[PDB]
Amino acid sequence: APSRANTKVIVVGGGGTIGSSTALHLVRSGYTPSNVTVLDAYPIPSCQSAGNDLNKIMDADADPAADAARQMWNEDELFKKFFHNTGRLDCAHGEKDIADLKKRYQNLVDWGLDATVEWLDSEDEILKRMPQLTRDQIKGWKAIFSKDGGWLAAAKAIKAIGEYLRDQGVRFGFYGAGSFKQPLLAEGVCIGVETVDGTRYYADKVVLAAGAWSPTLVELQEQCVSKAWVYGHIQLTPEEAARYKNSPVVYNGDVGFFFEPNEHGIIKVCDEFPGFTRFKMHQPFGAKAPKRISVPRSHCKHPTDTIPDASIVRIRRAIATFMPQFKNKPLFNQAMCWCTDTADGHLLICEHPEWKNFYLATGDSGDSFKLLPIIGKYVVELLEGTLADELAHKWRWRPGSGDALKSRREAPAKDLADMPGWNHD
Ligand SMILES: *Cc1cc2c(cc1C)nc1c(=O)[nH]c(=O)nc-1n2C[C@H](O)[C@H](O)[C@H](O)COP(=O)(O)OP(=O)(O)OC[C@H]1O[C@@H](n2cnc3c(N)ncnc32)[C@H](O)[C@@H]1O
Repeated sequence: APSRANTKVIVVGGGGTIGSSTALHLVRSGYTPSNVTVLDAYPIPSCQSAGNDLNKIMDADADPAADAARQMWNEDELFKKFFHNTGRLDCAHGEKDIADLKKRYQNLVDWGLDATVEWLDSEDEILKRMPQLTRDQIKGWKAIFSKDGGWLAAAKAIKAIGEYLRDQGVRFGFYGAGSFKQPLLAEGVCIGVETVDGTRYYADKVVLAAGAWSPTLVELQEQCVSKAWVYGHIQLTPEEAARYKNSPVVYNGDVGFFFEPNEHGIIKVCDEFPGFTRFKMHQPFGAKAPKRISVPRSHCKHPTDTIPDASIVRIRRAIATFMPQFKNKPLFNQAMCWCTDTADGHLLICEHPEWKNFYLATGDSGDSFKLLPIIGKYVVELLEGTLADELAHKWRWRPGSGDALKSRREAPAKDLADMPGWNHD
């Protein structure tokens, strides 16, 4: 077995979140960069990566991995400039949701010494934090304001990792040269990969970090089920955008959520719902015949696609609620953004059970962008046999462990076949 410095690694989906983090940690840990090969369907930051976004939410999760990531977002010189510590305002209306919000302000006294949070008990209190909100729209609302957290400039952070890797001498292959087709196997050991154009790459270890594409590329036995979420954007004038500078992330689980305008004056608005599948017949490597599997419908591959009409209605309601003064702005650059759910919502980070030296690093479950800085550390630990037992178990190979179509969400995802308005072919 080669020394670390002579060990060759291929990261499939290295243009995305987990895959770029993995490449970075291989470099940071003392792998020789020219021994590391990033393969992606699209150049880093991949156009179709779920991390290719103006913004994501950084919450205040107590989990050890999330806390390790939060520290890096605050202190790591590669990542720090992309974390915007604006705070988050979580709003609720009606006795059911206000009951759950109250409960939750008590999970935080209990679980993680509060004082990093405020209860807001009236319209007046919320308006003091977020004065751009409309009083009559928030009649009867309560909120929790969390001081830590905020948002992450997601595309820029992956792009910064790519620039770092390029400058270190990491090898890249994109498009036909980067699109995984199959592993190369010799006597049950993975010795590299082949891409759709027939290019072969040989390495000691292969990481499959293909996000929502992972269950399309190899047979995962429904451990992961791929689903899309949706957003649109509105353009503010400089004067309008100035009013929202450093605004918290604003969220109401019955409505949706929105972010501070970017440096171009654009606000992204998002729905809140259990995701959409797009089932069709497909044959991953290792499947003996085609199967009905949820296969991403990639906005990058089909840039005339939008989102479902149902999704537009929901986003419009979010704008009518949160920003009634902007109800006439067109919602543009509507897109679907793919992730893959496990049954329990934990990652799938494990060696393949039959293909030695092939490792899965997926199962993102819609909440892993905030792990970008840290997650490749764990992947490297997996490759090196040093991953903590609890995590090796939590992230294990586990077909038959529950229905990922519902996962731990409120309902089984609906399918795009049944949701008109996104396909303009
Ligand atoms: C879609 C979404 C996700 C999301 C979010 C809102 C939306 C609409 N809000 C979040 C938030 O507020 N906070 C948070 O922490 N996360 C949030 N997310 C989730 C997050 O985006 C995802 O969990 C995470 O980014 C997933 O990362 P992963 O690395 O698993 O997936 P990826 O970034 O999409 O990268 C996969 C890459 O694989 C490449 N690919 C695909 N096919 C191939 C082949 N054949 N060969 C090689 N590479 C391939 C893709 O191109 C992509 O780069």
